[PDB]
Amino acid sequence: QEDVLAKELEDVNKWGLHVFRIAELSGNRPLTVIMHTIFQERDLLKTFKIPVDTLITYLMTLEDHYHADVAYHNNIHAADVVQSTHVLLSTPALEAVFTDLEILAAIFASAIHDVDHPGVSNQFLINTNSELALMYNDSSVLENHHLAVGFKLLQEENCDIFQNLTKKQRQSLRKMVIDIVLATDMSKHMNLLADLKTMVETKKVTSSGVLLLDNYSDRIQVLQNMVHCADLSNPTKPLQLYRQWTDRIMEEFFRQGDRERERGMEISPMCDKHNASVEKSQVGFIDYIVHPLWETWADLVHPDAQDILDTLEDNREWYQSTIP
Ligand SMILES: CCn1c(=O)c2c(c3ccc(C)nc31)O[C@@](C)(CCO)C[C@H]2C=C(C)C
Ligand SMILES: [Mg+2]
Ligand SMILES: [Zn+2]
Repeated sequence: QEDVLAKELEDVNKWGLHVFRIAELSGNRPLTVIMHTIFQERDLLKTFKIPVDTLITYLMTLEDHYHADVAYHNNIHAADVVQSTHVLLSTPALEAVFTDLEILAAIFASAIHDVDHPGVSNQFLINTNSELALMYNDSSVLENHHLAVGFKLLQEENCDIFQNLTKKQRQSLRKMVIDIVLATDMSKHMNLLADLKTMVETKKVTSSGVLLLDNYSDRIQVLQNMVHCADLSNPTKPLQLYRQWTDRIMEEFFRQGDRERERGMEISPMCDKHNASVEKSQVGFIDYIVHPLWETWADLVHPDAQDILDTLEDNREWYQSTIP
């Protein structure tokens, strides 16, 4: 069985790795095994002197703090975003662009970006006067919490995977991870996309064709939209993967809508299981969010992402075709 798992983990560089099998094959440890595999693939343990037992211990603690009883925002989603970010980092148009520390930041940020998600939206947490919303003053409530939890777990026993980074290295990594995870809040998406469009329109490259990033502002914005793309990459995956993601997000949305209905609150969009159009919501999701973003990212790394954009447009047509 580890033989099969080890074979499925050979695909870790491929879009459309079957992350759900890896979840089953790994005993519901997709985040640990995929993270461990990717760190070995990128030689990160050696570059940053990460003891392997420390890495495993942190990853398993971190994975434990995703909710097994939340349908979408769980450790499988975390593993999938880690692995999608890992592929996006390897695109030819970005070769030698980012430092090891920046690569570490983006992969780490992807691993922690939804930890301890309770399965309800920011607006729900605000409207129900939750402790989370009270702590974080209604601003990117979930995303601030994911960060706090992700960094806090580094202090548990034998969990500081960054123990051998220099002081300046940790400082920079910490700031970069915060900037990246706060960018996963959808309230930031329009401004993020506008900057990405502006960068594409004014795009600069080097002699060897690779993207040229002069300054922190441009470098972090690319890493922010990269992880954001990976977060919104479900409709770009092979359809049998996409559809299982759609099942999971809709079940989590419906359960929030049930709570909203129990409390006499207005039901959030797409959360009313008695008035839901799964298919229409996926088409609108693609048309108004995912395709605008992925089309702009494809422009940035053209033509590296042509196949991923083709898949997204095929999946959009397929969900559209299923509207009665
Ligand atoms: C049902 C359609 N749908 C969404 O509406 C949303 C998705 C999402 C993810 C996967 C699939 C398949 N569908 C999704 O992800 C979010 C929650 C992840 C990042 O916060 C973005 C949320 C989008 C909003 C609220 C405009
Ligand atoms: Mg999130
Ligand atoms: Zn997410």
